Parts: sequence; structure tokens; C-alpha cells
Amino acid sequence: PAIEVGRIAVVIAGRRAGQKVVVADIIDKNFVLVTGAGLNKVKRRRMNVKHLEPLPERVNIQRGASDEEIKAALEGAGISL
Amino acid sequence: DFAFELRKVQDTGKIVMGAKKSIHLAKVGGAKLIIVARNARPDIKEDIYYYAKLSGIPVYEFEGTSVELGTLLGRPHTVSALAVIDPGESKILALA
Amino acid sequence: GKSLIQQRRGKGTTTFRAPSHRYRGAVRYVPLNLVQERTLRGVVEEILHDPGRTAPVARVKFEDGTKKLIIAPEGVLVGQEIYIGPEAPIAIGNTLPLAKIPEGTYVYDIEGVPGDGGKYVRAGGTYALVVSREKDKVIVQLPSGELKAFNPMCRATIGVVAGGGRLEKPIVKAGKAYYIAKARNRFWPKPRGVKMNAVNHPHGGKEHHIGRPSTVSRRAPPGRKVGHIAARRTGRR
Amino acid sequence: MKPMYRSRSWRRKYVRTPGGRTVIHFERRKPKVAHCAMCGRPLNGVPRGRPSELRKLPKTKKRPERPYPNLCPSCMRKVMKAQVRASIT
Amino acid sequence: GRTTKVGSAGRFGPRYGLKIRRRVAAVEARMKQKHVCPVCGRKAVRRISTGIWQCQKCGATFAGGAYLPTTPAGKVAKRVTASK
RNA sequence: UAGGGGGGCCCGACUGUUUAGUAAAAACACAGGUCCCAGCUAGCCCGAAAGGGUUUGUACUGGGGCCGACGCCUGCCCAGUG
RNA sequence: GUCGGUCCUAACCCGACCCGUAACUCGGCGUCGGGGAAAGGGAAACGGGUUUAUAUUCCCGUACCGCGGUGGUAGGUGCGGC
Ligand SMILES: [Zn+2]
Ligand SMILES: [Zn+2]
Repeated sequence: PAIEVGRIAVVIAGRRAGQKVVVADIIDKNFVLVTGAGLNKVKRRRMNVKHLEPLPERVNIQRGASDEEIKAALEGAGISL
Repeated sequence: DFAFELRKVQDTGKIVMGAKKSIHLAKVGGAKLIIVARNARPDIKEDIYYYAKLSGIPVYEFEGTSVELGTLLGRPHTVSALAVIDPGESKILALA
Repeated sequence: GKSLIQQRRGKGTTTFRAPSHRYRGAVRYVPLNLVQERTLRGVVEEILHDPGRTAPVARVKFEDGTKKLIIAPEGVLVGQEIYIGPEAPIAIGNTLPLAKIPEGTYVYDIEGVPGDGGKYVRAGGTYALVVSREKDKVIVQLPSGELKAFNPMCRATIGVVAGGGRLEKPIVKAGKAYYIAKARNRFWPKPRGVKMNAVNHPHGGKEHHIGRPSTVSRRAPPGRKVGHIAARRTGRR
Repeated sequence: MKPMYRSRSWRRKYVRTPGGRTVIHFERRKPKVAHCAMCGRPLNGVPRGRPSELRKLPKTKKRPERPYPNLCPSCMRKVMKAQVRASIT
Repeated sequence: GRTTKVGSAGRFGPRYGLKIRRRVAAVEARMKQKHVCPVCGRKAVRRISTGIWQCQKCGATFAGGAYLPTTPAGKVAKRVTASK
């Protein structure tokens, strides 16, 4: 639904345009925290929400997590990046 | 849309008019209803429908034009998209 | 004697030939042997001025990739999708066979025999009206007023040609007419035959008058057909 | 002046010399800036020059790194979004 | 502006006659007013070339008449094929 | 360096063109008016034919004549020649 | 090697095949191929000196282009910014 923590999205701006990404936290109304999580070459970086297209997929995590703690969720959840 | 219901929202509750703000509220959350005009840009229309069908916000398509919405409200300009945040004393959500 | 302008035109010299290297290519539909029963879809990507045509043309890109020119209808928008074929809707800009076009519809760019690419009702502001359908012929009213029968498998496009009202405004100056004629290498300025010498014209001579009826028989030889050729009547009404 | 230089495709310029001559130099004209395929708007991050000037530049100094460098960024984002939304089912 | 009777045909001055000056002036006055767009509804449509009309705001480009965006026969064809 | 001016009449509406070497004009052209042929393998035309011009065109088009901006107007006669 | 011609196409022209002509060094022709711009498109050099007479062409100084090599590196297997 929303830009919920745990949402899978594609970047549509910049170098890393065409790549999935899982949302980890929320900073301001406009900015959120996105991790590539070491499936793909994207680090832990603040991005604008205009530059992401959200996918219906989702993941079970908490508001603010780690990279070794997300990779797990995608183990069984059934989500390749 | 209904002149009387939307004017009652205008004076009792709170509205946020404009396509950028509407798209942002449909993407992050914080709106109750979104109203889009027939002839609005297909880009904006598609974005709104997608983000709101995901978030779970109802979208009403106003059959008239953007100019007509703007004039319905007390405004000399286009209002292609509109977001109802705070309803009040009106039955506007009852129309979607 | 000496020759007439109408006899010098037949030789095919630069003074008389059309400058068609200046124009955009010819306008034809799509061949049947490649649109047999497929109902092709295309998108309009440009509308252009054509110097040899009197009507604006549009550039359509089809799905495979093929680009083509069409004669543009009044109302067509850049970014609009058109359909060519038998199962195409009845909408301004679409091309269908006459057997699938209701009575009362306005139509342009009609073929003479099926597959010939388009012959009839092509100019700015013209339209034809479908009058009657049968199993052997479709009767259409052409802009000259005349009723004509076509084969029901001939193709036509729905709507009116764009560029009408062209003659609502005076040319005003000789120079504007100079440029308008130069654009298509028309003979301009035009001389009068009664102020030519007798060696030059069947009219002609120092007293500047036609001295015989200006109505001339359909069977007269070339060099002699000037004035009113095989006229049924003459005059005001 | 030679006829080849009486031709107004050569952009003449006057230049004073270390010997006090004040001579005329001739050069060819620069081509205009790259434009978008969809909208015809100008592009950013793309340099102007003749072929010999462009061949004295490396690859990454000729275009921006982001994908679809032949499009303006708005149209690029349109394209990426449409790809995404068609990659759902 | 500061002419009683002549309009755009004040560029002519004395020449070419009443009928022709009047007609040119009328056609050009009706052509040079901003027209309603069929996509956005605003009055921002101007002529580019003979038969080609463009909106300044939305960028919409469409085919029409020589000196006006619409023709009578065009309106009739629209009405009829909207019926069918 | 650096216009002589004003009032009547005839022709042609105007800018434009013309008899290289005795005529620059009241002669030609012009916008515009009106008549004729023609639905395309057409109508008009070149050529011994093959082929071709108008034609990368289709009646708001192409070809053929007469009058000649604009304003007020354009009467009667089809026996004769066509 | 750096200036112009030797490349590209324009309007246009030619040949072969094909058709016509009693025939041709004549007339055509869609296509295939070939030509067609010393002011259109189009890689790269400037200053100073030297001769009776040449010079962006010789000499001095300082440069650039194309092709071909040698040897290292960026990369293949890397990053900064919403
Ligand atoms: Zn663009
Ligand atoms: Zn518009």
C-alpha cells in the first residue's frame, strides 16, 4: 500500500536505474532509507520518493534494520533482487 | 462531484488542491479521498490510480474539466487533481 | 504557322514540367497483399505541409516499424491511433472497405478499383457521401455532384480532408500569385490570344477581335481547339 | 580574398600578429547541440564540436552516465516507469 | 487600434479597393484570435501553417482548416459519426 | 550638400514589363469577374511508333477562352453563321 | 601528410538488359550499375626569417591528423552525488 518499511521498489533515476531495492526506514516526508542489501550493487543510502517506483511485493521487517537481517527475510519470503 | 458537498468540505474541513500534492499523498499516505478530472494528463492519472489502488485510497473521477473544477471552487485556475484530507458535516466519502 | 502553349507543353520541357523533387513522396494506403485480413494499427507522429498537394499530410508509424504518409483529416491529433482494415471501427481517420461503411457517412480517398491505392476526393476541404449499398455496387455522391458506383471491396477513409476555406481570402497582389505559381511551375503570366499575331493563334490579328464563333467542335484537329470546346450552351444562365 | 572564402561558411576573424601584420584567419562553424528524440528539447551533459574536436575526448566526457542518455530526464523516467509497470504480471 | 475602419489592411494604405481590403481584414482578425483547445479547454491555440494548429500550453498539435480550426462539414461529419 | 509651386481636362486603376541599334506609350501583364471541357484506361497535348507531358497530381483540382482594382449597372433579338 | 583537386550526393547525363524503327552513330525506357560541385557537405599548421625571381611548400622555432608498432595503466573483476 504505502511506502511501508519492507516494500520492494525499483530505482528510476541515476546510475542505479533498473534495480530493485527494499525500504528500511523513513527520515522525512520526502526521504526514506533504501538498501540494495548485497544481492545487488547498491549501498545504504537516503533517496527521494520521487525516484522510486513501488512494487506490490513486500517483506516482514521492523522500522530500521540491518543488511544481514534483511537478506534473511528474502531467503524464505521468496524475493530475488 | 456535487457543488454543495464539495463547497461544504471546503468551508468545514480541509482540502489540498494540486496534482503534485495529490500524487505525494497517494504515494506516502495521509489522504482520505482523491478526485481527478476526466481530461487531466494521462501521466498524472496513471500515477494516481496506481499509487492509490495500492495504498487503499478511493479515487473519484469528476466528469467535467479541470477549468470547471477550479471555478466550482473559488479559484481562477485549473484544479486537475484534488485531495480530501479532513471531511466535515458533508457526505463526500459516500460517493465512491 | 507557329505553335501554341498547349502544344509546347506536350514536349515535356522545363518551362512546363512539375518540380516534384521538391515534394514529399506520393500518398498511397497499404497493399492488400500485405493487409489481407489483419487490421493494422498505427500511431500519428507528425503533421506536415506538402508543397504539391493542397492538403496537409500526416506521418504514421506502424507496429512493425514501417512509416508512411496519409492525407490528414480535419481533427486528427498527434499521438492518436488509427486502424486500417475490415474490422476497424467507424471513426474519423480509419480506413475500411465500402461494404462496411453505413449510409450517410462522410468519406474521402476512395479507390477506383480495389487495391489501386487511392484516386478520388483528395483536395483540401473535400468530402464524399455514401448514398446506397447493394451486393454488387455501392453508390457514392462525389463533390462534382455526380453519382458513381464502386465495387463494395474498394477502400475509403472516414471524415473530411483538412485545409478547407482556402479561397475565402483574395490573393490581392501579382507578386503573391508569382510565388503561388512558381511553387508548382504553372505557366504564369498568361497571355491573350486576341492580342497575338495571326501566325500565333486562330484568334489574332491587328484588329483585336474574334471573327468567328468561339465554339469549336469536339472533332477539330489540334492547333484549333481554343475558346469554348464542344459547348452545350454559353452565357449567363 | 579567394572565392572559396567569399562564401560565408568560414567565419572570418581578424588577429594581430607578433610582427605587426593584422591578418585574417578562417575557421569552419560549430554544429548545434543535441536534442531529445521525443520532445526536441536540448540535452545536458553532451559537448558541442566538430568530429576532430570530439575525437579528442574520452567516452565518459561525451555523455551522462545514467541510462538512456539520448532522452531528457523526464522522458527517461516515463520510460523506466512504464517498463516497471509492464513487468508486474 | 487607432483606425476607425481599416484594421490589419492599413498596411495596404490607399491601394487595391474596398471589397478586397475589407475581406482581408475580416479573415485575418478572426484568424489571429486565440482559440479554445480540444484537449485542455484553454484559449491558447494558434496557427502554425496552412491547415495546422497548435496549442501553446499543452503542446497539442492538430489538423484543421485554412484560416479557422474547424469547418462546417467537419462539424457535421463529427456529429453524424458520433451518432454511428 | 540641398524640392519651384498651385488649379482644370483626356487615357490607363496602382508597383511592374516592352520594339538589343530612330517608338517607354493610351500598347502588355496584374489582382478580380464570368463562360466552357472533364469522375482519371478522363479532358487537353507531343510523337513514325514505342512510349510520354499535365502526374510524387484527382473537381477548394487540371486544362481552355473573353473582360480587366473599386463603386452604380449590364436592356431586346435563336430568322442567318456556329 | 596539414592549402585546393583525388570522397558524397543535387538538378541532370550515360551504358547494359528491354521495347520501337526498313535500319542506324536515331527515339525511348523501370531497373541494375556508373558518372555529375577547384565558392554546396567534407581528417589535420601557426609565427618569424631566407631568394634576382618560390614560399602556411625551403630554414628556425613550436604544433596537430591517420595508419602501424613498443611499454605501462583504467577496465574486464571501480566509485562519488536524493
Ligand atoms: Zn524528451
Ligand atoms: Zn490545450
